[PDB]
Amino acid sequence: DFSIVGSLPR
Amino acid sequence: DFSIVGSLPR
Amino acid sequence: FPLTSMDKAFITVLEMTPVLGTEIINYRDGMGRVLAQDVYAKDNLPPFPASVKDGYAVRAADGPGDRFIIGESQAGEQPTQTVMPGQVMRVTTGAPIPCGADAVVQVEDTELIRESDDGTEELEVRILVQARPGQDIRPIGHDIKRGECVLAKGTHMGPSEIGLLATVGVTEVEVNKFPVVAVMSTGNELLNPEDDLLPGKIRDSNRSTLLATIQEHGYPTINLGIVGDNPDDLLNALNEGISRADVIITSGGDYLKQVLDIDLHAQIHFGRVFMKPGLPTTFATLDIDGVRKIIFALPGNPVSAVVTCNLFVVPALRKMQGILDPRPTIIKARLSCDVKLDPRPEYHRCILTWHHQEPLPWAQSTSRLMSMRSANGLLMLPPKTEQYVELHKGEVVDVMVIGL
Amino acid sequence: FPLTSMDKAFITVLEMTPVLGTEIINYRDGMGRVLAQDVYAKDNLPPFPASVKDGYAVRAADGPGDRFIIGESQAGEQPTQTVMPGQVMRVTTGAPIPCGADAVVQVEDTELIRESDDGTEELEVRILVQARPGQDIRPIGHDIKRGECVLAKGTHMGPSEIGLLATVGVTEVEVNKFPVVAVMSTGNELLNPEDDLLPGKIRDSNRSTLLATIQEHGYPTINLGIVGDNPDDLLNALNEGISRADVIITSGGDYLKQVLDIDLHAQIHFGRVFMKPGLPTTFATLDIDGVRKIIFALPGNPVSAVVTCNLFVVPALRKMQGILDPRPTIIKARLSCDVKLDPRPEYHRCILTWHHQEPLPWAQSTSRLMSMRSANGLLMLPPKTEQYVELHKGEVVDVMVIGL
Repeated sequence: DFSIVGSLPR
Repeated sequence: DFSIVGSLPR
Repeated sequence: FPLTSMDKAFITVLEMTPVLGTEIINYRDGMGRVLAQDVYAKDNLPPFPASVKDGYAVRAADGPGDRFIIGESQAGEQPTQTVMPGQVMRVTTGAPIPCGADAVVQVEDTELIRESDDGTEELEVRILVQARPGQDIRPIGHDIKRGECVLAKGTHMGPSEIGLLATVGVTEVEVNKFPVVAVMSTGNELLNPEDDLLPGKIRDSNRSTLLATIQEHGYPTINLGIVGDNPDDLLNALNEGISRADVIITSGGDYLKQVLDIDLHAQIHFGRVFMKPGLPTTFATLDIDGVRKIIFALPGNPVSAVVTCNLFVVPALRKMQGILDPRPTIIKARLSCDVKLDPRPEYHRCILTWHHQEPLPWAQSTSRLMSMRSANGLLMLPPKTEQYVELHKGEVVDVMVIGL
Repeated sequence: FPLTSMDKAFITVLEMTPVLGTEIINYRDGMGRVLAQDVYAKDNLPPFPASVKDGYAVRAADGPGDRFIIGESQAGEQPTQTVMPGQVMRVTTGAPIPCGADAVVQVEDTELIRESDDGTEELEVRILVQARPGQDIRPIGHDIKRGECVLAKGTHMGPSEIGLLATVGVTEVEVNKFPVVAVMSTGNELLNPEDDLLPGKIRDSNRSTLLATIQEHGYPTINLGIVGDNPDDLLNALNEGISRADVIITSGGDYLKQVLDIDLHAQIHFGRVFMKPGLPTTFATLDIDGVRKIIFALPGNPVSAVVTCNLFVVPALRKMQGILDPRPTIIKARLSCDVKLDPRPEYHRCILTWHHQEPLPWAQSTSRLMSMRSANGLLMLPPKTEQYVELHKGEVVDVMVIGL
């Protein structure tokens, strides 16, 4: 998925 | 060091 | 206005933004353009069988042995002799292969026997090897065939694509138009950069910053100046923008929304986004005379204006100019320092830096050398949550590329 | 000519390339320019103490309680009243703080008591909190102080730097010049892109490709056309280039070296590099009339021309325009397919691609979607060695960024 919200540090 | 020659796959 | 999530806001901008119509341009103006037509070759490349090597065009069926050199084929000329049994023709790389010859033997596979007295002509040569038919010859159409599609519609053009148009002689192409972007600033406290200060006033920096950002991406711009923060002046400036441009950007300033709604009958799709910075960001569309204009009113804070411009405006412009996937590039990078997380998703300008033999870049949030360098990324911090309230130096995070 | 190692060749280009002199430009033309002077602020930012919030400018020493509102300070105006004990003045964000007030209390920390009959004026307000001196006020010079250096010489300017010049009202700045680059192609087989084919001939693509590459980086260019591969025509074209330009690039074509040496008295620093592609690459300098011209003769093969242009020419141009570290950005990426290694260091155009939640990009060596996209990297393969004769899909390699 694309997201313009940053993801949590995997 | 900088190098314009590619390095071996570490 | 209700608080719109970042994701809803971004999807809304992309969904509501139109793709611009097309125009015909000269190939040399193609940088960054998107082809709106498939492009076909009208010739073979090469259009004649061509030597891959310096050497001799030979009849493979003669095999090895001592040959008379009947001539030379050089690049740019059509040979007029036919190579017969026991003969060869000198060739250089790229030269047309003469009738009668079916292979090329490179010069290193030969030894010269006789040279004219003056020494300017080679007369006889020993062919040391057994050539295979077709050897060291690029056949007609090896690289491109007549009628072949060499670039498809939707291709986003760079230097090599321009060079491909040149190769096939297609010097005029249909492309999507680029958006024309008008920028204004609103605020009673604002003076032009060229001005000395007056009591209570400061210089407008957002107009220059935003105009430079848009220009950096290659789009034509219109400077609409500083606009008084009141309905009459705002309406006049917006009207000028709508007339001259495809996109209007303002920053600063709630008269703006009132004019857009009541005077212009624009559709305001959101007026607040749950993001940091950029909360007061406003996006509207106007359908007029069969076309759709888009309007962004960005916050007045200059960091917020820069940030929202990169997050929302640039992807819209990329869509308008025909780019099929207009989303920005997001890469993984390591945090350079600890950060407490906000309840809103937060965006911070940074400088991406790659260190010797380290696989992931570091995101430096804006010593001696870093101050010499423009921000080339936007750190994308996740919203606060139960588990995550802070992120630490070295942890991997998303960064939007905005500049390398 | 002897075979020069890649490293020697690259260092030679950087060492022998001059830095161009300086010129004064308007700030708005600053994109990509390098400042040649330090830039100092002539005013404070903000130049007056400014409210950080919508609310009321108060005397902290009055503490909480019910206050008469004597006026309003708004952005862009200088207040003319002094706030006395038991009074406050309405303020908006960015408004100047009036004499007599030493803090701002945000509106959410207050309750309105009385409003004019017409409802247009606030008359009395209850201040619910105890303000600390200085609270919610940005003091004079908080952001920039008069006499402060806000940008140093050597800074490579982007949009925010331009906006900083605007902020401090420094609209004219000294910068290094940009190099003017002349491009020609040599080869008797070449026709212009605009031409129909003739026997033995093909269209020149390298000139357009090279010109587009240089233009992409922002430098002015001169099209010197196709030049016959013979001393007279080469000398005339080189002379025109030297007269009009700082840098001359040719591709194709050994008359070139003869003209450079014997006619022009240029210093040819190398004529062959141990690299793939690009073996026949030639770099020369000419010192004339107190200045130094640089000349590159690139191979005629169009992949080689593109590759050598990015490896050698672009870093030279970045040095000429004042960039302090002109080296290209090299990042780590994963190979998309196996590759047998050559004895020479090898360079291949690729497309860097970042996949969902994967930390390193993949280097796709030039399906449906990849053909829509221009090459944005140069895979840098190491030379063959005892241990390493092949590299496999997934292995991490260096890629020079040339386009994202």
